[PDB]
Amino acid sequence: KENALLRYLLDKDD
Amino acid sequence: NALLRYLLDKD
Amino acid sequence: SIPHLILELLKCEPDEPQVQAKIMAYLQQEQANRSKLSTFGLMCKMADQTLFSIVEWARSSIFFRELKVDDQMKLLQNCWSELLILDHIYRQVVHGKEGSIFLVTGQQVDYSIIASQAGATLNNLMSHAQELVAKLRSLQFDQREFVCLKFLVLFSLDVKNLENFQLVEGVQEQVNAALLDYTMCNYPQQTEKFGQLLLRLPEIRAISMQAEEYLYYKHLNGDVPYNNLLIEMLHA
Ligand SMILES: CCCCCCCCC/C=C\CCCCC(=O)O[C@@H](COC(=O)CCCCCC/C=C/CCCCCCCCC)COP(=O)(O)OC[C@H](O)CO
Repeated sequence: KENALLRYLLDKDD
Repeated sequence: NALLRYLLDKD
Repeated sequence: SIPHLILELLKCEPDEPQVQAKIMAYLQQEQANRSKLSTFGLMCKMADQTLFSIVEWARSSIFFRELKVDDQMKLLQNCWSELLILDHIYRQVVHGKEGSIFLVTGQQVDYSIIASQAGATLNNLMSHAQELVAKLRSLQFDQREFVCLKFLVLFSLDVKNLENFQLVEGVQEQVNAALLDYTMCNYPQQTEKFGQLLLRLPEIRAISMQAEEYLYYKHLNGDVPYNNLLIEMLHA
């Protein structure tokens, strides 16, 4: 939701 | 759980 | 005579030979930046690659493919460790032997290479797994039965906050019923086959609980590599 990687980067911890 | 979401949404 | 459903699920099975070459390939490609990790640290690396592999298997699998990502996450967050355990167990039955563990990368490894440097926690765990692997050799556990167990594991009815719950039960009861037919048709003189298979599920659940606690311990003891997937899964 909003380009996987991008979201993973915003959300991911650390 | 960002990583798991990524793996299912990725490519 | 393999039921209708089992044949479908049976086609979602990844290319076993291909996965070994790839995970093996990654472990090597990774190796290239330290003039380093221990045996354990390497096994971790191999394990979370097995995880990436499993998630892809579920993601493009009959039925699972139709769940909202939120449901997909809830189911996998609930059975990831048990899917990995079932996976490793089925591998020992199909390829394993005597006093030798068959790794996901394709190589056999005498038990002594593992036993030599193993502590108390890991010992209980490796022993429980052994007992289970043997119980399954004893039942002549096959691939048809294997994929059924995987779906019964994936589509658990113990996971809450599930939106499309009605679909989970569908497959649960459906795969359950397929297995019920399969065993009575392919193994008539062994009416207990069905039951023994279903009773391994609780065992796979237990071993996997233990494996997570043991892995959390290793991570707290600073034994686990910087942020691998498994640890990111345990965080939840
Ligand atoms: C056998 C069933 C799995 C056992 C480990 C389960 C939880 C952990 C899963 C991922 C890590 C596996 C670690 C395997 C052992 C390992 O890498 O390192 C060991 C040494 O190396 C060897 O024994 C030699 C290598 C051993 C090869 C083992 C082959 C099987 C590994 C994969 C199993 C399938 C994936 C399971 C994933 C489950 C979720 C984590 C560590 O012994 P130690 O930790 O100090 O005991 C401490 C003690 O328990 C302090 O008291």
